[PDB]
Amino acid sequence: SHMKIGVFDSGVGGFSVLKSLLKAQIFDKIIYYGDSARVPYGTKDPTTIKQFGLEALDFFKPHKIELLIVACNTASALALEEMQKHSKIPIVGVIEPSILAIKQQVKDKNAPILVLGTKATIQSNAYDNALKQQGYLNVSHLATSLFVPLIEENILEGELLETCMRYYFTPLEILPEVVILGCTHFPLIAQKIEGYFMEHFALSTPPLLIHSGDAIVEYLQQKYTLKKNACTFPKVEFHASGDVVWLEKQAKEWLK
Amino acid sequence: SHMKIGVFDSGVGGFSVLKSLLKAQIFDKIIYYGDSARVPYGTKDPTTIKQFGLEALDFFKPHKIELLIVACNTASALALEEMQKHSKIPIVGVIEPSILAIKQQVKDKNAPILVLGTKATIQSNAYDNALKQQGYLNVSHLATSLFVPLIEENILEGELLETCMRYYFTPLEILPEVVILGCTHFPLIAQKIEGYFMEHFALSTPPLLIHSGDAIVEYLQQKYTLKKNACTFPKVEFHASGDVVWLEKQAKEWLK
Ligand SMILES: N[C@H](CCC(=O)O)C(=O)O
Ligand SMILES: N[C@H](CCC(=O)O)C(=O)O
Repeated sequence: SHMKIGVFDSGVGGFSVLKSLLKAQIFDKIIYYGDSARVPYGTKDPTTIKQFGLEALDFFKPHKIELLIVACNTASALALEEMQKHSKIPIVGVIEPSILAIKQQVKDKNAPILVLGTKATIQSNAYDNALKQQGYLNVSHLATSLFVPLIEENILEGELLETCMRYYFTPLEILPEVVILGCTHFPLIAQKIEGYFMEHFALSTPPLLIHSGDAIVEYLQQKYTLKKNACTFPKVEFHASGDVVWLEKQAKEWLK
Repeated sequence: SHMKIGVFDSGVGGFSVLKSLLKAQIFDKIIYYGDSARVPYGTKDPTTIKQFGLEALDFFKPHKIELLIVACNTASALALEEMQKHSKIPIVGVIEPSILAIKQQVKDKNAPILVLGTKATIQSNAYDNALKQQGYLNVSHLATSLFVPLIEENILEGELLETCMRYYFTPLEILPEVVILGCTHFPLIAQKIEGYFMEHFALSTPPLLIHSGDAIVEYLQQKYTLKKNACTFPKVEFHASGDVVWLEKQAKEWLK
């Protein structure tokens, strides 16, 4: 409520986290920056992504933010440690809050958990390592790269999404009880992913989906003793490396 | 057989143009630069893309090249004019040579022509304007954005690509006689596009496809009086804004 906060993402996907933040009404001043000139990060190499993350700090320096949310799971997996080393404010990414959500919500440490993410996020084993450190023993991972461009084309239903889901999911050995939506974009197809598993494995109830935005809202509420529903008319500024009007038009859609 | 040339693309797609160049054996020194940290360009805005094009000129400054090939159809569509104004050496893009190839190969100016490209290339109407100025009266265009990420995942066949072509091609009202592959990536699915139009319309021969790389080779060979097969062992150098080892590994596959 007092704190001026930053939200960093590679592009418009971070609006899924911003939506979660706004719904909770916990912050009163939010500065969003999407690196839309250079998105996606997920298909790129660690060196490049780490440098992207440091350059994001340069963007926020003049804004005098008191906390930075790295809404991007890819930048969280690859760049967050380096950004924190070179940062006088707290930087909170979206991986660790989801590990806490799993701890709270998934007491069966042998439940089959499936981590979905970009190629860079999955190849970093960020989630697998943190989950193993907390005793989870039945952890699978799957890079679902094409979900990102599909979702940015607003293809959230239909034959093409069903065939893409089939393409990525048919090779899975284990049926998951928990799916980690380890990418900003994947909340927009959360019901379709749930519907995919109910349809094809005769489930009555879908696996549990972990939403990165909801988990970080929960963590920040606890960590900063934030009253929910306290900030009903926040100030939100949008910034981008690409065209800002384009990014603002997409914000209108993602935050609806 | 002596000019030091540069080839610029947003990433690895420009290897389809490099393939055409190498086969023609017309140049002896080629400096390839892919902006792999920021690819794709085609989903981004004109201001961003124009500036990307000028920054490519900066990359090439120490290389002191004599001709720049803009292999990227998106940069050619949006950035070429400004780059040419800001350059003392000739810059050749991949749109105008394709207009020449159509003039040469398509004498019926009422032949239905379909331009396929990125969202930005199509929105620019670069192809339509040039075709119309040459008297072609039956020009349609179609942005097929998702072909790019599919192709970069090496998905060049199978039901996902078939479903993606149906998604983009089913709404077509005109059956093309000629299809312009107005994107670096689309040569890799050229047969699949040909096959699609023969099946869903029973053709006994496919629409004619225009390949950007072959069209620029033919143009350069006439413009500079270059003797094919003169340079059997060219020096080819790869540069990238992302990890250049990753880019070089993709070259091996695209140039095969
Ligand atoms: N924001 C990225 C998805 C888009 C990208 O690859 O940059 C993530 O959360 O993984
Ligand atoms: N090189 C681009 C395709 C990839 C991109 O969008 O940057 C083109 O030829 O249009």
